[PDB]
Amino acid sequence: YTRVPLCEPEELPDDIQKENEYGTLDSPGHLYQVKSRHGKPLPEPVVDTPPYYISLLTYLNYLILIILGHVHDFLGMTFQKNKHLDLLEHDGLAPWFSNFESFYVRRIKMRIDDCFSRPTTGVPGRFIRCIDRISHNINEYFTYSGAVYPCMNLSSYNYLGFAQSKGQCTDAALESVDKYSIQSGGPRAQIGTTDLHIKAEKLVARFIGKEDALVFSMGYGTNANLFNAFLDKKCLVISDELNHTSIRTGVRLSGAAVRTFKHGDMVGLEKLIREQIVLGQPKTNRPWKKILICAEGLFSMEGTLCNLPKLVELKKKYKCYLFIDEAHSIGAMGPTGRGVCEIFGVDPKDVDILMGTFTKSFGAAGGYIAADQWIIDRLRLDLTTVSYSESMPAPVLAQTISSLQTISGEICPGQGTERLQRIAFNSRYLRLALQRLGFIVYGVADSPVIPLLLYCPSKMPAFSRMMLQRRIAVVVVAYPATPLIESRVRFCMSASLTKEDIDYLLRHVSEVGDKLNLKSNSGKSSYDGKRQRWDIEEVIRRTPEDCKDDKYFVN
Amino acid sequence: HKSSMVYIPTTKEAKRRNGLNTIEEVVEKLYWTYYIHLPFYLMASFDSFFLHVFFLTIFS
Amino acid sequence: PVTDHRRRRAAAVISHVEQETFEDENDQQMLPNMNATWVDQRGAWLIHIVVIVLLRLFYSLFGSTPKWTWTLTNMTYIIGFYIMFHLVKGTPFDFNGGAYDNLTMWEQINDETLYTPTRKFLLIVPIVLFLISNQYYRNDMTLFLSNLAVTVLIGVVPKLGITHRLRISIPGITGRA
Ligand SMILES: C[C@@H]1CC[C@@]2(OC1)O[C@H]1C[C@H]3[C@@H]4CC=C5C[C@@H](OCCC(CO[C@H]6O[C@H](CO)[C@@H](O[C@H]7O[C@H](CO)[C@@H](O)[C@H](O)[C@H]7O)[C@H](O)[C@H]6O)CO[C@H]6O[C@H](CO)[C@@H](O[C@H]7O[C@H](CO)[C@@H](O)[C@H](O)[C@H]7O)[C@H](O)[C@H]6O)CC[C@]5(C)[C@H]4CC[C@]3(C)[C@H]1[C@@H]2C
Ligand SMILES: CCCCCCCCCCCCCCCCCCCCCCCCCCC(=O)N[C@@H](CO)[C@H](O)[C@H](O)CCCCCCCCCCCCCC
Repeated sequence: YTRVPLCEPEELPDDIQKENEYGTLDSPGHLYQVKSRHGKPLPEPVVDTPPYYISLLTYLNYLILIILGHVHDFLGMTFQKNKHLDLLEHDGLAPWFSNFESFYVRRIKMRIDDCFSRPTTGVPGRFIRCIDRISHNINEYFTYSGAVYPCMNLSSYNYLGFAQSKGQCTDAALESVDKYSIQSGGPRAQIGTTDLHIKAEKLVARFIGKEDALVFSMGYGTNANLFNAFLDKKCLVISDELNHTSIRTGVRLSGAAVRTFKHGDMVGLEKLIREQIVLGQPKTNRPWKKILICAEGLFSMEGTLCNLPKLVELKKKYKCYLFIDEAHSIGAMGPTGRGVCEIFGVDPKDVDILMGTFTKSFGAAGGYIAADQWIIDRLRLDLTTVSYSESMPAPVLAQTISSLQTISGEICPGQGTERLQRIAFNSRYLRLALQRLGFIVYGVADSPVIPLLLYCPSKMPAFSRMMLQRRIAVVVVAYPATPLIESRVRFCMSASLTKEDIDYLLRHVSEVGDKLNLKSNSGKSSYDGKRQRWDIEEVIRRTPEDCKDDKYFVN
Repeated sequence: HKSSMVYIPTTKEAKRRNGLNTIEEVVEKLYWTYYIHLPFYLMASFDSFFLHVFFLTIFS
Repeated sequence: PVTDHRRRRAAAVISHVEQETFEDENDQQMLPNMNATWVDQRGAWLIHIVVIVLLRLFYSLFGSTPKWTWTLTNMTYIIGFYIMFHLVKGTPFDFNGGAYDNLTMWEQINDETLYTPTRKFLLIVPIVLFLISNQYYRNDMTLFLSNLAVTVLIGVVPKLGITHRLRISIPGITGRA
C-alpha cells in the first residue's frame, strides 16, 4: 500500500487510444498563420497591478507564518529532543543539513506538499492518467490504492504533440532498436561515434541554418561544461538576471567575472558596457580580453521575447560576442519553426553560438550547439563531454531525426504546418478569453505559456485542489521561485487539444475564480481603456472569430 | 471520435438544476481565503483571537 | 591546503568584518538576493503604518491609560523591528556556498549602499513616532527617559554610518572573514 503500484496496461481499440493521445480537428477554421516582423521593434511591455489591500494582506499572512514557524521551532527544539534526532549532533558527528538553511521547505511548503510530485502513468498526451493517493498526518506519508483516473493535461512540455506511441517515429525507433542495440560502447572519441550521429549532426546543421553542429546526451551538461573551454579569469560575462541555473553553474565553473543587468532595460546595458570597457580589470585597470553577452530566447516564467536586433547592434558597434538559448523557441515559434530569427528576420550568421534542447518540442532527450566551422573544430578538441562521458543512444536519435524530417516536410507532408497553426490558434484564443473574463495574463500574444497570477498564498492550494476534482491538471509556483507578492499558475498548451476542451476549461476556471475572487483587472489589459467583466457564453461565441485580428492584443 | 474521458458536471449547471445560505457561504469564503489558515496545522484556535467582534459589539 | 577556505573568530573589544576577496565578492554575488530585494517594491512602505495602527488599536481595546498604551506600542514596534532586521545573521536558503553568513539583513539592503531613500524612510519613522507619542506622558520623567533610551539605543545607533560591519565580542566570540 505504501509502495507505488505497478499498473497493468488496459486493452482498448486503436481508435480510442489514438483519440486519447491526439485529437482530431473538427473544422478547418481553427488555424492561424504567423507573420514575420520586418522593421517593427518590440514595444516596452505593460503590466497590471491589483489594489493595495491584496499586498497588505499578503504581507500580514507572511509575517504571521514566519513568527509562528520560528516560535514552534524554538519551543519544540528546546522542550524536547527525542523526536528531533535528525537535526542534532550524535556521537560527535554533525547533522546532514542545517536548521536555518531549510526553514521554508520544512515549515511552509510541507503543508501543501501534496500539490507537488504527483505520480502518473501512461503516455503524457491529451489525457494523462494519475494514481490516487491518500494523505496521512500532514503530508508526511501516503497510501496508494489500485485505482487510476484520466485527467486533462495542462502541465507537460508537449507543444507539437509528438508524444505518441503510434506513428512514424515509433516505427523508426523500433527499427533502430532492431538494427542498433541499446548499448553505447563509450565516449564518442573511443568507440561511441557511428554514422547515425553524423547524419543527425548534418541534418541539425542544415535545419538551423549554420554550417556545423554537435549533439549531446543531456541539456544540462551542454551548459554546465561549455564555458570553461574558452573563458578564464580575465574575461567578463554580462547576463540577464532571469537565467537558467545551468548557465550560472557553467559560468561559476569557468571563473570569469559576472555582472547582471535588469530584465528589459537596454539603456542600463549600454551604460554597463561603456563603464566596463573604460574601467578594465579590478585592481589593475587593464583591458578585458573579451566580453560575452548571454540571453535567452523565450522566458518560461513570463512568456516574453528578447530584443535581438538591439543586441546585435550593440555587439557589432562595441565589438562584443553573443550567446542565445532557444530551448523553448525551436520548433514552435516562427512561420516555419526556426526560432526567434524567423520572428525577427535576423540572419543567423550574426549570432555566434546557438543552443537548443530536443525534449520540449520533439519528444526526445538531448541538446545541440551550432556555430561556424573553425569554432566547432577547435571546440571538438577542447571539450570535456566528448572524451569523458557516454554517448547518445540510437532510439532517441531515430525519434529526433523522424520528428525533424516531419517538421521540415521531407516526409509526412502537410503535418508540421497544421500543428503550428493549431498551437498558435489555441494559445491566442486562451489568452484572449482569459483577458476578456477579467483575469491577469502575462506574456506576448502568441506564447505557449500562459501565466495566471494568484496573489494570496492561501488561494493556491484551494485552486489546485478544486481543479483536480474537476479533472484538470495544473502546476503552481510560489516563493522563493517567484517574487513575494506575485504567485502564479502556469499553463502549457499543446497542438493535441481541441476547442471543446478549451471551452470546458474556461467554464470551470471562470466559476472557480468567481468563487475564489481572483478577478482583478485595472483596465490596462483592454485596448479601449475600460474594465472587462463579460459572460462566459458571450466570450465563447465571439472570441474565436475575433482572435485572429491583431488589434485586440496590447502586446 | 470517442475518447475514454469522463466529464464532471458543473455546479449550477445540470447538477443543482436537474438534481439565504449563499450569503453565509460567500461570507465564510471571504473570511477564510483572505486570511492565512490553510498552511496552518492545528492552528484553528487562532480564530479565538478574533473575538474583537464581541468586544466591539457592546456600545456605551 | 589547496583552497584555504576557513572562517575566523578573532576576539577583540572592537572588530570589523574583513573585505571580501575576489572570488567571494566579484563572483559569488551575481544573482538576485531574494532576501533584501522586496524592500523596494509595491506596498513595502505603507505596511509599517498599518502595523503601528493595528498595535495601537489592539492595545486600546484592552482599556488602559494612554501613557502605558503608547509606551508599550513604541517598545513593541522597535523590539520587533530589531529582532527582524539587526539580530539574525545569514539567509534562510543556501545562496551559492554560504556567502552571506557574516551579514545581517540591514547590511544586505541595496547591495551594501549606505544612503538610499528606503534607508532614510526607515530612519525617519522612529523619530516621528517618538515625537507623536511623547505628548501623553510628559509629566512622568521616568517613562520619558525610558522611551528616549529605547529609541536612541535600538532604533537610532544601529542605523548609522558608523557601526556598519561593527561587532562586539562581549556577548559572544563573533566571526569575521
Ligand atoms: C512576549 C514574549 C516573551 C518571551 C518570548 O516571546 C515573546 O520572547 C521571544 C524571544 C524569542 C527568540 C528571539 C530570537 C531568536 C533567534 C532566531 O534565530 C534564527 C534561528 C536559529 C539560528 O540562528 C543562527 O542561524 C545560523 C545557523 O545556525 C547561524 O549561523 C552561523 O552559525 C552556523 C552554525 O552552524 C555556522 O554555519 C556559521 O558560523 C554561521 O552560519 C547564525 O549565527 C544564527 O543567526 C536560532 O538559534 C538556533 O541555535 C541552535 C543552532 O545554532 C539551535 O539548536 C540548539 O537548540 C538547543 C538549545 O541550544 C540545543 O538542544 C541544541 O543542541 C542546539 O543546537 C536552536 O534551536 C536555535 O535557537 C530564532 C528564534 C529565537 C531563538 C526566538 C525564539 C522565541 C523567543 C525565545 C520568544 C520568547 C518565547
Ligand atoms: C500579539 C501582538 C504581538 C504582535 C507581534 C508582531 C510584532 C510586529 C512588529 C514588529 C515587526 C516589524 C514590522 C515590519 C515588518 C512588516 C512585514 C514584513 C514581512 C517580511 C517577511 C519576509 C521576509 C523574508 C526574509 C527572511 C528573514 O528575514 N530571515 C532572517 C534574516 O535574513 C531573519 O532572521 C528572520 O526573518 C527573523 C526571525 C523570525 C522571528 C523571530 C522571532 C521569533 C518569534 C517571536 C516574535 C517576537 C515578537 C517580536 C517579533
